[PDB]
Amino acid sequence: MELTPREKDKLLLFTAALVAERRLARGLKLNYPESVALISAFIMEGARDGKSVASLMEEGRHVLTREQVMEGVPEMIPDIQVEATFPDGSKLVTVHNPII
Amino acid sequence: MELTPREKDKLLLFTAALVAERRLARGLKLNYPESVALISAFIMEGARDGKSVASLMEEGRHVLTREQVMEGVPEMIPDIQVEATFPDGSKLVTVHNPII
Amino acid sequence: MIPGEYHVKPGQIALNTGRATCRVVVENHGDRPIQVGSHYHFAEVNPALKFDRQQAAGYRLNIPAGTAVRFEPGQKREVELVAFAGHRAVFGFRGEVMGPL
Amino acid sequence: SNISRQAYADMFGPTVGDKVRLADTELWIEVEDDLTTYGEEVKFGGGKVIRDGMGQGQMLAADCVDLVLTNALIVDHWGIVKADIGVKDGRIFAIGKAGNPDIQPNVTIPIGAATEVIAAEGKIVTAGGIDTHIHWICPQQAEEALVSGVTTMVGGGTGPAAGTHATTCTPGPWYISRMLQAADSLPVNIGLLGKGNVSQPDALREQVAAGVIGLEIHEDWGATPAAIDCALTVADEMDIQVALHSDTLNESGFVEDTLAAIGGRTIHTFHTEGAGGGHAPDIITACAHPNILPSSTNPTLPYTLNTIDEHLDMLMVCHHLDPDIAEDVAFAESRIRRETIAAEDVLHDLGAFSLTSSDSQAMGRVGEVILRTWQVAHRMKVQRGALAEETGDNDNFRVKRYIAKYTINPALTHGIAHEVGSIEVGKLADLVVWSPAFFGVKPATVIKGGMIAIAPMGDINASIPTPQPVHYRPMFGALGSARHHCRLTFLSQAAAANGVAERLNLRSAIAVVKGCRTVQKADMVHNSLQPNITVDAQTYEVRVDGELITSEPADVLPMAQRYFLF
Amino acid sequence: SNISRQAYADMFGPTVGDKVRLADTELWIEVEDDLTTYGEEVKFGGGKVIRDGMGQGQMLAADCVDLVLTNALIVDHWGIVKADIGVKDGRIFAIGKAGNPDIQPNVTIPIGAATEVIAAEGKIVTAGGIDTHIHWICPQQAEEALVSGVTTMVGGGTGPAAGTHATTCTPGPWYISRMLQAADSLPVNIGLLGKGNVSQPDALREQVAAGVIGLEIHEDWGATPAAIDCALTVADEMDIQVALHSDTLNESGFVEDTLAAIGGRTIHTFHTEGAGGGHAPDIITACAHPNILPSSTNPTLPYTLNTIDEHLDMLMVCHHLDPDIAEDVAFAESRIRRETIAAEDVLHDLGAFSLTSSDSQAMGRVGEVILRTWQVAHRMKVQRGALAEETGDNDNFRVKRYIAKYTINPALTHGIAHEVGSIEVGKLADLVVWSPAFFGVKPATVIKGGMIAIAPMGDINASIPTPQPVHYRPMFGALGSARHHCRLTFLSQAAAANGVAERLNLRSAIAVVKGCRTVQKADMVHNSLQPNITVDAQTYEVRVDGELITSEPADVLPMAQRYFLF
Amino acid sequence: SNISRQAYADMFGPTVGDKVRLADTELWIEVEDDLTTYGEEVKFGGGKVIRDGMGQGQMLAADCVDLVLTNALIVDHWGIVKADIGVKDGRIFAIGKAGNPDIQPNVTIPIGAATEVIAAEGKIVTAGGIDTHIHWICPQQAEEALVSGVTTMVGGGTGPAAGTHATTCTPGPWYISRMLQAADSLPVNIGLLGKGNVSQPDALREQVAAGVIGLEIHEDWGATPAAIDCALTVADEMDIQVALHSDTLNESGFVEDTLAAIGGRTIHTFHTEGAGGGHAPDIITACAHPNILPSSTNPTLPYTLNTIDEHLDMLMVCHHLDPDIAEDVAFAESRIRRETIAAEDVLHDLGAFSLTSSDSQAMGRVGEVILRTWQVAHRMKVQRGALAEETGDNDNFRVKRYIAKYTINPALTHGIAHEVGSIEVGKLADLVVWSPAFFGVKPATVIKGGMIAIAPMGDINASIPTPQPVHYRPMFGALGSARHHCRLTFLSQAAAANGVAERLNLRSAIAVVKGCRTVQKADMVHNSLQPNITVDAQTYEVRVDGELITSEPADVLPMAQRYFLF
Repeated sequence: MELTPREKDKLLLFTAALVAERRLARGLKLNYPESVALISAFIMEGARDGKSVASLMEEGRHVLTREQVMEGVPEMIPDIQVEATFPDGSKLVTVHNPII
Repeated sequence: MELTPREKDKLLLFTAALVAERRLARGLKLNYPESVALISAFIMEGARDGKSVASLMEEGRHVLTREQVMEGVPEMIPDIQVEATFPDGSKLVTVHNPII
Repeated sequence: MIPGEYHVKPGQIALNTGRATCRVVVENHGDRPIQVGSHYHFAEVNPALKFDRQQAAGYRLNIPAGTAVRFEPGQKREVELVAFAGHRAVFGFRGEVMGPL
Repeated sequence: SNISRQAYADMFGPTVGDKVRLADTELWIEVEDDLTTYGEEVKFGGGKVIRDGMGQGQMLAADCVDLVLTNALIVDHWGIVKADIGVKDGRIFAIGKAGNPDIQPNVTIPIGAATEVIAAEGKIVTAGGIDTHIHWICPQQAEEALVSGVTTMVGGGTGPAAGTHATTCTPGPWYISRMLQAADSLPVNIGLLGKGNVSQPDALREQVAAGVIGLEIHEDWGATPAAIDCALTVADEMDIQVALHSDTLNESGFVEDTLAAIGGRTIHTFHTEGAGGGHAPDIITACAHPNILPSSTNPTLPYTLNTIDEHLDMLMVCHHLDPDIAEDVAFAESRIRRETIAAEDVLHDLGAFSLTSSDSQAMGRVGEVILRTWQVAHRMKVQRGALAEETGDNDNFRVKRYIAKYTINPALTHGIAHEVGSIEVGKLADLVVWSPAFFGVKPATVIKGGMIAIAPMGDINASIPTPQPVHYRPMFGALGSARHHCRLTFLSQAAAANGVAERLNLRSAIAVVKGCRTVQKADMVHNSLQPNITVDAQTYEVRVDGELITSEPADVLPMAQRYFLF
Repeated sequence: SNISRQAYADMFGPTVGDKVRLADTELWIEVEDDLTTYGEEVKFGGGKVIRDGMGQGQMLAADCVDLVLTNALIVDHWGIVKADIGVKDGRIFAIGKAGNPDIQPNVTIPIGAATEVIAAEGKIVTAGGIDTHIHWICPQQAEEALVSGVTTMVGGGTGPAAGTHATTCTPGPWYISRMLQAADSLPVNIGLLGKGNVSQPDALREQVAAGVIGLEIHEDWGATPAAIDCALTVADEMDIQVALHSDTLNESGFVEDTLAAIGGRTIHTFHTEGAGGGHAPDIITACAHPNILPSSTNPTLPYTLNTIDEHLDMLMVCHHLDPDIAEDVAFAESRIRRETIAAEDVLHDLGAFSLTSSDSQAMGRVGEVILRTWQVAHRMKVQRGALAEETGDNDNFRVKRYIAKYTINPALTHGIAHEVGSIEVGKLADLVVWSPAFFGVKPATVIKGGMIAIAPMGDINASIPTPQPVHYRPMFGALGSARHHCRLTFLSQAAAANGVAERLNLRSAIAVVKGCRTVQKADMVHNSLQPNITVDAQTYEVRVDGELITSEPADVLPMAQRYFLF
Repeated sequence: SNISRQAYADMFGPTVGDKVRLADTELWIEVEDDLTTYGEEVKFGGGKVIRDGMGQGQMLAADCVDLVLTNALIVDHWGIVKADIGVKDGRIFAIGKAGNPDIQPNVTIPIGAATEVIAAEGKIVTAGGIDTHIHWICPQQAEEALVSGVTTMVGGGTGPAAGTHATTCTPGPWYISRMLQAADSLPVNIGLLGKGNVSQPDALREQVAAGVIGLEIHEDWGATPAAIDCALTVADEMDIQVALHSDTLNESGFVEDTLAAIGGRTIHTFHTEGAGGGHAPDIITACAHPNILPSSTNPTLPYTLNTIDEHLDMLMVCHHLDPDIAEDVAFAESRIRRETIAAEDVLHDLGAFSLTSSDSQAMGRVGEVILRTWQVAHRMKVQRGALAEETGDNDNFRVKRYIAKYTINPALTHGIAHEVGSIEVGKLADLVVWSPAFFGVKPATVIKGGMIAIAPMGDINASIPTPQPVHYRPMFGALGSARHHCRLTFLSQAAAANGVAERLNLRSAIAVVKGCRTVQKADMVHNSLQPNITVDAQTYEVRVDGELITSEPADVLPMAQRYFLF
């Protein structure tokens, strides 16, 4: 595989997201780290799929709603950023006010 | 649990495989690291099940086909090797030309 | 498209050109197999291999570097040798020369 | 006897005339020369050539090399040849034919009992990369960079502080001393840059005397003509380099005023295209001057479909700008221009831009300098075809032109070329072994000072080092005292004389910079073009000799999704 | 010109009169003062104030600070004010107005070319915490503690051995020497405690001469009146501190006998509430004496619904007790009393208990000292309202009272207040930057000795340091020699005189303890109450002046599930 | 008073006559002796024995031990007894009865204020393992090995280079110096082997003078009679050991010729069975000679159902052989013989093979030396029953015979037995604490030089060290300077005299090897059998005195799937 440090670091993000994904499934209101991990993981898979940065900057705001997260959480996340390998190399996706 | 370094290292392989497994499910053509992780994880579970080294050296060549992976990927993997605890201790499984 | 693929031009490579060679018939009189390397001083191989050791003095196998010739018990075969170069000083092996020649 | 070419390549790697594809790109190299004597190649393994009295001699340690890289395919600015590489005393001893002079002909690299062996047959060997635009935002960058193939890092910073987030300045004597001490812990060669934004010379001299090998003039600290002139005056007297990030705001003047302040004195212009900073919108015109050594930062290399979309927000965070403050966002579309981004790629292919760097974590990606340089080369071959300098049916010249951008040129620019930058005898043995299929993406072996510092490693408890999971892990060359002995801390001639190394009790080997003032555009290997370039103030179009310079955005690139897990 | 208050706060942070909520608690602070001159605030970034000739001067390094924390909201025992913080030589230089005296008014903290910048606008800055009850069960505790905001750790141990599992004693000269050497590798200030349980003075003197800054009397090693008197005699002559864990079993006598043995001599009583150890069931009555400096361990802070259920088994494992041995379990309900646990919270709010600590991995959580202290403050405001000392409509006084518990007071108690404990000029620059929304939970920046030692860091290969995944990673201040230069190893005056540092070849900066014998309850900042407290032998009820002291168990707490992944 | 045996075992561990099962194997040990005085056992914890004036004395540090392991069940080549272990100055002080001479009878190990305590009641304590066949392919091997219970590692290499992949040779002065420096960073005792494949003595002498404690003759570098004789001549004059990997190819002669070249001189034969290398197919006959010290590598231990299937490809990768080259694969079935693999297990049970090793990452598993040795013992008891030397209804003798294989014997073979290898007074305190249920699989505590270097550790932030997740983490004994003080770098007498340690500026404690030439088969503890063994050239059958030696392949083994997550 020859995993570089950055690839191993993203495995931490992926795994953190597996935790959030399962809790949301049980019908829990996600907390701060769970929300960030869940939305971040979403974007990475979007890039793997070949979606453009522009599309993800939009879609990332429709992963979780204000009623699916704990109080105060939406305001604790003015934005979310994550990079991934798109078909045209690594790119940065910035999602402003992801939770509404 | 008393996890040793080797057990914790294999958790990285397992997790890398969870990523590939999900992408394959979406119908994506797997890349180099995804392919290696997926086939490797398969073999480890085979050992946990009690399958013999000889059986796995064969079965490991039928996990992914040339049409399920990106171009060039089959040639980037002349073989795959991974060790696991079989009922008779740790053993090495070498799968030659796993993707055909 | 194959990542890192070679595009080797067709043809052949002539090895150890311009050097003295000689053919020798060798027979394994031992009960166990014997494998000889490309750069090993032939005149000092396993004593179980019977051949004209005198002729093979200062020679090695005329085969591509890194390869070998195997002799199963009782096997007999003719091999081609090529003379050592450089200082033509043999050191080591069975310690029969340990010097120039 | 005789052996077919194919079988020969499978055993010892390609030879004269054979071509090799670089990773999954369209770039092909052709072996220009082979220094071996057919039939006399050295190989290691059970029953192979390198054995006592055969391929190994009887000489003492002083008469043989410490390490030999057998059957290597060297790719350097000077040639693409096949040869054995000899390493002695942590430095490159020779490039030739290895073996035992006792029985083999033409041996120039003697192998004895004191010789270790690295099998490079079928691999490409290159010099370690040199990134001259590092922001020391975190120590983890060194490993990331080392894994990618970069063995020397030049820049500055004190950690995750605002100043370092935006600039590469290691502010003052105290922080400089602190970072020099911290450098002994990193497995890469290091040289620091101080804050050159001051109009009082003594404030700069102290920093140089403290240990920095250069000064950065950054607009965030005020890139005024007064500061620029001050930094260049001190640089001229202390033989250190100046790196510039000009006045994007045109607050003190336009590009022509900055150029006027420079006054034909040597200077390295950072991210000359402008996206990363510089007079809007024509800082790119700097590459036309003889005293300017221009480089690019990697996020704009090469021009792709998502380049623009990504930059808008990246800029803000880096330079501490406020998206609500009109004036802070107004200079976004002024700094991010599709026009210059597209042109930059071509200017690189033409040799107008001589260096590539990262600009680590401040509008740049530390582990992608080599990767992106090759992606540019690929996209340029695809769009423009063979270079006017190409000979034969290969991309050999284009490969030499581009490899020089992150190797020898960065070294010449910062006065360290006497120590690193290329595979030449006498230089430190910072080498990288690549498998052709992973060239520029994931290294097989990274050698620092003659010791492997990092490499992919499988199951530690396995019966062999190949079983999964295989990922990059630190090796002996990156351990304590062995590390100190295999890395270099570059100091300014003044710092070296002042005894800074002894006072701070530095443990690593020391190297001194020199020749920073004398280098000029014409010295940049394969990248000395001084084009008559202009930029339209309104349309931002870039023109050379009146002709329009531009390129198309890539939708898919090589060395991307086929290699990375994320 | 003019700017609205809201826009002003968004740019430079809150000013006089503005209130800020602490994390997700009910505690609100109000800016008491602002040291700036409106319109003259320094800000860093592209086109901002801190630039040559503007907010940055022409002075030499000796005439300006090395680091400046701009627009910080300081929260310390002495005040809650807005100011710039200047750091020079690894120590706090000044708290005032930063800038360039050449063009700005009232500059007390000069910024020059040698000055690094940390943007603190909108952040809360505090002194690093000090935990005086560490069991060195594992080296990993230092990082965990540093990440939470604690920069100094006092305790003892040799690793995961039975003795250290239960006590904080570093037994004898050999282990003391070994741990002092091992301390150079840790990114926190450290001071060791030796085993004070002996009735032969010379056995204690050796340990103090070996390097310990205190001695712990623990019942597991026999907390007899003879041992107590012995330790206090040596402490009195060597100016070191004594930490007590009294005789829970009442084997040698009751609490009044232990107090009698102490004989009005200065002593720090560990986990004074008793759950963690001490005369059953009235060790809590110790807080009424002038010579007693009482602290709490964190598992009982604050009283919640699950507190009791959890303790029963935690106690056993820590002290190597046997659940099958009747006598070993009999003293469970004797050591775990709902009555004292509830009272402890109130006694803290009243200033009867002066310190909070962890008791790391031995009935305590190393990364939760700060977090739990604030949870107590929250629960007390909720249940008891404003303190009699409050002024205005804020919790400013309660905030100063509680922050002192894990900062200045622990420092006064162990004779290290001259070096750390608060944001005061001359003290080591151990600071923690907090975002108001994560105050007391997850720090934005942790500074040690003037260098960032740890902070949250995103994708190392990203174009900026903000992309996910963001988690805590070691910085330059925690690297090799830079670390040594930014941390302190506290020695006893005797050890310092004996040349212990030179003999063990310690690499870090050395500090000496002093004033351990002269401190008394009245010296504890904002926590000097000596209540007339009694405990009912039968019912365990705690009473002060006859009135019943108690509180209700919390079902949900702030700084909990909203911030943690697990 | 009186206490039942069962209750007694539950409190202080088993006593004389009680038996204990080793992990999940069929091996049972029986306590042969108990050095305690019933009713006077020392125990630590709240209200226990080790307290001032009781089980703890008033003596000064010089008159008591630094560490005491209470109620330990010692399993060593000399006995299986119950006792307290005293550790002083990093070395084993005594094996006896610990306590306070003031009030207790028969105290030989005094406990005072300077004494730390490790509770070993119910645990098995053994000496740290010694692996004499390490390939330094990566630094991560040290941790893996330490976690398994091996505290000393002998071998060579420079990292992931071809030479080290196949051999354990640290080629020449430069690499030797580099590895000696890098060794200070590893938490295990280390000694290096140089490349002994040369026919010029001075080339070997330089290496020995450089610091190696042995020389390896490997067929990959040419194991010719000339080289063998040369290495043995130098070994004889410099008192260092020679490790052999003979000529599998029979290129220079057969096994009898190699034996002839050895000329009755002391030599350690690596993987004597042959699978890992050696004259095909009879290298195993070497174990019949008095001057031969034979060892096994672990992949062939013990003979199981998957042993053969796995070896075919493992061999290729290790020795850089080509599966397409007929001659390279031809010697596969010649090196991998079911016949010798099955016999090796029996020869171990008989004491014909005296050592077990790994052959780390080159046809061996670094973390499985101890684990596999016990699996062999289990399989041999199952197949052959009690040994002729057994007494009583236990496997005590078989346990002593097998533990000696990876402890005292490897130490005698390499001239380091004066420092490590067994639990004897005066030797370095390298001990491993095991819970009977995890014996040989996962250690409870690993002690190096008197300090815990690694142990399982739970949640760092937990209230106790037991909560999940529990996994192995580095402790204080593995930290910076404490590490240096607790580990040994073994040098050759020549290197020590030359001042190599001072020149390379080695920080760890130095030990010198001696007695490598004088050891012979008869000195191997419990493994001195010199059998009249023969191997059939055609059928490969192994015979001793004409009788056929063989065993059956195991389908399931203990210490496997019940303990490992993967």
